[PDB]
Amino acid sequence: MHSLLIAAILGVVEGLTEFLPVSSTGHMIIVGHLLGFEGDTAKTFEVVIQLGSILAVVVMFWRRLFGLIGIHFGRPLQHEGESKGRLTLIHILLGMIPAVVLGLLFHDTIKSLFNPINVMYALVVGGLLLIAAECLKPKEPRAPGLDDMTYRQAFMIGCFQCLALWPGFSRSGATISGGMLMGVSRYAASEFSFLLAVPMMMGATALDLYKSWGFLTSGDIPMFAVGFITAFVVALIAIKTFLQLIKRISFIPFAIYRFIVAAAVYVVFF
Ligand SMILES: CCCCCCCC/C=C\CCCCCCCC(=O)OC[C@H](O)CO
Ligand SMILES: CCCCCCCC/C=C\CCCCCCCC(=O)OC[C@H](O)CO
Ligand SMILES: CCCCCCCC/C=C\CCCCCCCC(=O)OC[C@H](O)CO
Ligand SMILES: CCCCCCCC/C=C\CCCCCCCC(=O)OC[C@H](O)CO
Ligand SMILES: CCCCCCCC/C=C\CCCCCCCC(=O)OC[C@H](O)CO
Ligand SMILES: CCCCCCCC/C=C\CCCCCCCC(=O)OC[C@H](O)CO
Repeated sequence: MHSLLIAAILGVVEGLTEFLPVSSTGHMIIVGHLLGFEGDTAKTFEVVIQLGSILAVVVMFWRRLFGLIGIHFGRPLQHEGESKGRLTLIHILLGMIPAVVLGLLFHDTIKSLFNPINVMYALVVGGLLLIAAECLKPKEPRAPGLDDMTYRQAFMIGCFQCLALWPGFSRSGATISGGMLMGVSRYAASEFSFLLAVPMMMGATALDLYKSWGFLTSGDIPMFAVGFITAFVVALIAIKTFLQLIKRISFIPFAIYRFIVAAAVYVVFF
């Protein structure tokens, strides 16, 4: 079926690009345009399949996330770091505060000024930031592992997450870049970005799904579902492959890829 095929394709796109630093939103406006799936219900279907990508992070970091909110299951938590420190909820809170504050003050201002030309610029500037992070990061990470991160790095990553309010910038791209610039290794900054994404995207999805509840009907449920679980499965593959890959390559190829996507935005919309 046309509808379910679209849901699977967009689910694959969402699951691949939500946690790679390449702007799921940038890919979604392109693919949704090439499939004819563009209206108000499409912009809420894409909010719903973002819950699928979240769930993949929740599943992969299950024991870590529950431990952060004070629920520890049996075996002690796997320690990832060179120090005796442990990532805490304060790290997560500090990483949330800046984008939460700026998001609440400017979310409506950003949404009403949406445009594919802005996503194109965000794809380029975000790619340039990734390049700058790779070029300017210290030779020796200050936080090689997730549990080595400081309140200060977490808060600075939180400040960089405000760049994600710019559509097309890639929440993951902004936070990993800011993390790398603060001396967090690629791997640990990627993990922290994914953990941070759980409260950020769950709050953002609940907010946009509430404001857009009027569009939905009973007939969208079968399509909204197939995209959810496609995004979930693909994100599960993507996160696991990305974390294995980012130990061996840099973000230079992702930054260059974003330049290609930005050109694709221009040729598809202009
Ligand atoms: C949904 C639209 C498509 C999804 C968008 C995908 C974005 C991928 C872009 C750039 C990644 C390039 C780097 C990843 C490719 C590396 C392949 C590889 O094999 O690198 C291993 C190397 O040998 C080291 O060990
Ligand atoms: C498509 C529209 C996109 C619009 C936005 C694009 C604007 C580009 C801005 C800056 C790029 C050039 C950056 C300048 C590079 C400086 C390099 C440097 O300073 O070198 C120091 C060196 O590392 C000492 O060791
Ligand atoms: C070769 C095939 C085509 C390749 C694409 C065309 C090349 C120019 C395109 C985009 C600008 C890339 C900007 C590169 C910025 C520096 C890259 C780099 O060497 O990173 C430094 C390193 O990580 C620390 O020393
Ligand atoms: C907030 C929005 C984001 C805006 C993003 C603008 C993009 C700037 C473009 C290129 C900068 C690249 C600078 C590269 C300078 C290289 C310096 C260097 O060589 O490294 C020094 C030292 O080794 C390090 O620890
Ligand atoms: C870490 C992972 C790095 C590896 C990188 C992942 C490689 C994924 C490659 C292709 C998937 C994209 C397939 C889905 C997009 C194609 C469908 C599409 O674009 O729809 C256009 C439509 O058909 C026109 O009418
Ligand atoms: C229509 C849309 C098409 C979009 C097209 C994309 C535009 C790419 C822009 C700038 C890339 C060049 C800026 C890279 C400059 C960084 C080089 C640098 O900073 O040097 C590395 C450092 O010295 C290491 O030691």
